[PDB]
Amino acid sequence: GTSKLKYVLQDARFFLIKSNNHENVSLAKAKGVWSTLPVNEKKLNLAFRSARSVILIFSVRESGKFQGFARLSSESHHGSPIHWVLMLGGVFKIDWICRRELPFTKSAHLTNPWNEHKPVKIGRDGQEIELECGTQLCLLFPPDESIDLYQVIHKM
Repeated sequence: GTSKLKYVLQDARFFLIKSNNHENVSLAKAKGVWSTLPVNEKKLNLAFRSARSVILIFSVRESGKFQGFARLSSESHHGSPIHWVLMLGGVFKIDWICRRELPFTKSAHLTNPWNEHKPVKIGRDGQEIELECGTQLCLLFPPDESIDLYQVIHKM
């Protein structure tokens, strides 16, 4: 069902993450980690202290889709080097909530007030998505039956 998902998303903050290749999102899905440029790292660390959940919604450049979304489980920290394909800051630990794709064609009815009400697919890496738009976007994703949100709920 969708009840534990709605609980995790209650009063959450949402951020659009843009990756220039699939390899980096694949590594993030495998290792439960993300890294970003200092301007966004500072924003995400502030957000992590400020909200019950911070949700990263991933989109690979030119793919026409989102590739899933995840919850920050830590602030950034400086583990073994991650062989990202590229100045990069600390590593955030993340817990995936959905590893399934969502095509942009399915989110065309959602506009982001924090980016001039442009369609939510439009945005620079790190763009915040307002609460209502972000919640509706996450709920559009196909359910990911491989994930048990009981584990995620325990960390909040």
